[PDB]
Amino acid sequence: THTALDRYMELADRAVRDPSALAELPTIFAPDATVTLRDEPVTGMPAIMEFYRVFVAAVAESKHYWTTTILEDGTIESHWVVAARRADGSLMTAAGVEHATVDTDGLITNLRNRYTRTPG
Amino acid sequence: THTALDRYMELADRAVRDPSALAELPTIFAPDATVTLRDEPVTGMPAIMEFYRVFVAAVAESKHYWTTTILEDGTIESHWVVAARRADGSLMTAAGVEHATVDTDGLITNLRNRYTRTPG
Ligand SMILES: CC(C)=CCC[C@@]1(C)Oc2ccc(C(=O)O)cc2C[C@@H]1O
Ligand SMILES: CC(C)=CCC[C@@]1(C)Oc2ccc(C(=O)O)cc2C[C@@H]1O
Repeated sequence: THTALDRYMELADRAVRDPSALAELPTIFAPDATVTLRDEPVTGMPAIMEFYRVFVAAVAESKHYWTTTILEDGTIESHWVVAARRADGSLMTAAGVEHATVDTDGLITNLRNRYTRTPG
Repeated sequence: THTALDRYMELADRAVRDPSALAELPTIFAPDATVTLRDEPVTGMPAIMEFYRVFVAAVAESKHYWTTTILEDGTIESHWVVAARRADGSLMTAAGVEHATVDTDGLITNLRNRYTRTPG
């Protein structure tokens, strides 16, 4: 599928290679969207772009796999996995589920993640 | 580095895409090598080829990252991570450390893995 959450997942690995790919974020998130990956919310495009710049700077190379469903209420859910080499040379894996609220244009207004395998 | 263990790790993902890449295994393992990935040893080229054929059949797509060191005694050690989509559509991650004995030609005579993150 190619929902905004799919487009977001696709971006993840691309932006690690090429961080200027993050200029695509306004085609994924509504402006004034809120994102909570672990514990802290980040709201609005400027803060969202900087949070993801910082995020992808800490990663040397990554690969994500995911599966996406649209729930009863129109919420989008994606189960995902990652493997990566961090910028410090350490290796990591993680796995989780992301839940997105979308607006009538299909862009994400609220993104939440819960880990089923914490990054390690 | 490009030890035989590196070439083994590099083959992993290529063979999931194209299983005929496993004809490269005789350039990685000594004939009569032993491999123990989890609990059961597989010995010799014919058995090793078949074990890996079955292994990569259960995987739709994967990505490994690894780091390799040559220990004091000449044993090769690689820390690795993987993310993958399995042939049943399930997602997985795992992480471990592989230790290889090599022979004088540099081919692996004995390969052993110990998971630090079991497949899940
Ligand atoms: C940078 C971007 C556009 C998307 C990130 C996707 C995403 C699934 O990837 C990771 C990777 C590691 C980690 C980690 O915590 O190291 C967390 C996530 C959740 C993110 O939403
Ligand atoms: C097929 C081949 C040539 C190499 C496999 C490498 C390797 C690191 O990859 C996995 C992946 C999953 C798993 C798993 O158990 O699902 C185990 C391993 C150990 C293997 O040695």
